[PDB]
Amino acid sequence: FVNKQFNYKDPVNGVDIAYIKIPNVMQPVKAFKIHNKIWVIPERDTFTNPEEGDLNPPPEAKQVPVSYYDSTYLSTDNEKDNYLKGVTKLFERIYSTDLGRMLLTSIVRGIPFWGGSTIDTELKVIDTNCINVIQPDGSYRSEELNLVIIGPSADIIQFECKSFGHEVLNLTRNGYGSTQYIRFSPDFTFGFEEAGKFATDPAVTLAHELIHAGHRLYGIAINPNVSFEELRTFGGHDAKFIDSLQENEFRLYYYNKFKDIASTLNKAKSIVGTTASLQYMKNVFKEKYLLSEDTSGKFSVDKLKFDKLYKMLTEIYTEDNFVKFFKVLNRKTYLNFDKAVFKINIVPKVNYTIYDGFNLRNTNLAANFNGQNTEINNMNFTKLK
Ligand SMILES: CC(C)[C@H](NC(=O)[C@H](Cc1ccccc1)NS(=O)(=O)c1cc(Cl)cc(Cl)c1)C(=O)NO
Ligand SMILES: [Zn+2]
Repeated sequence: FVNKQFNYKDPVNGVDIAYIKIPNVMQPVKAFKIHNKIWVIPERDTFTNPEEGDLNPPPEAKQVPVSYYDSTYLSTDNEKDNYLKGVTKLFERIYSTDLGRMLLTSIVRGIPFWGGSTIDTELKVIDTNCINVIQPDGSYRSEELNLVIIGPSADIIQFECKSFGHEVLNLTRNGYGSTQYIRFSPDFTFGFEEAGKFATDPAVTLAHELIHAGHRLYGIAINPNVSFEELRTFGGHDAKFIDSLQENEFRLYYYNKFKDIASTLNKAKSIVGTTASLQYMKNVFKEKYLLSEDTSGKFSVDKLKFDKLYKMLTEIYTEDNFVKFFKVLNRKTYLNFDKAVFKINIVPKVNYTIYDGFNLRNTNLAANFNGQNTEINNMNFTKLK
């Protein structure tokens, strides 16, 4: 999924390893392009939210076990290189699963829609769904991306999937899509129970955020106002509490949104940019929104292809269905007050590996998830404050 092994020292080439500028909407950061439309910034997130980078503890913080605040984490290149080697490992772990592979494939193909012109006859990029890659002469070159994995802000364990919005457009909830930024650290993990029993496999924590970007990438995210959205996303049993006629009500709201995309494309006459033709980008979305193309060359939304895509995105792609595939132990519900944050290093193949995570085959750890047990495997889990 990441073809070439990256080191943080590896020289910039302005193609994959580059100094880049986030929409603000400031200074350039080293960032790696581990796959089409996926970039990884080994820095703390002091960029996405105007001056939310004091990066130093609040007046009174939640402490154990919800908030962690080290002002120094992800400052050393040695940590940044371990980070990228961290995140690259969880992606391949995720890719090794038939379901993570389909998911990233769903993430990579989910190009944020080109709905950036006030006109309705013209395709135009929404610069918020783009980064600025610095070229040799200091100048910047807009690149389109779907996903950025950047490290956390002040609270190190406050992992989330956020996105830049619009003056009028809800980009995650109108079928269009929006570049997704995932705050994440594979150098820490949350302990749960069912004495302090076990510990979350960071691939599960990562897979959770990729579910979320997926929903937002395809514009079928549920308004934040437990959230319905997190409920769809963790899956399992607690995904029955959802009024099915609030699920019907949405599975129809994002069909009529997908039909309004198909309209916008059919009515498109011009397009903006040097990059790509009106026809290249119409096939691009005709590939995203699995549209259908009659002889005239007018897109329609197939109610059947849309229903499998919506099913795959919303109820096939779930934390719960991920722990099936990962043969791991995970909180069976979203209400298991993780009563610790642990220090970890999943990079070494003796610590943790793509195929079995912490629960190493041919070891004591492969049974009753003894790899995940904070007691048995005390080396790999050091409780913090
Ligand atoms: C880190 C990540 C897993 C994240 N979860 C949180 O923010 C939870 C919120 C929450 C609320 C209710 C139940 C479960 C989770 N924060 S937390 O994971 O730090 C947490 C939750 C609880 Cl209930 C207690 C504690 Cl001490 C910490 C998330 O899902 N991003 O998409
Ligand atoms: Zn969630």
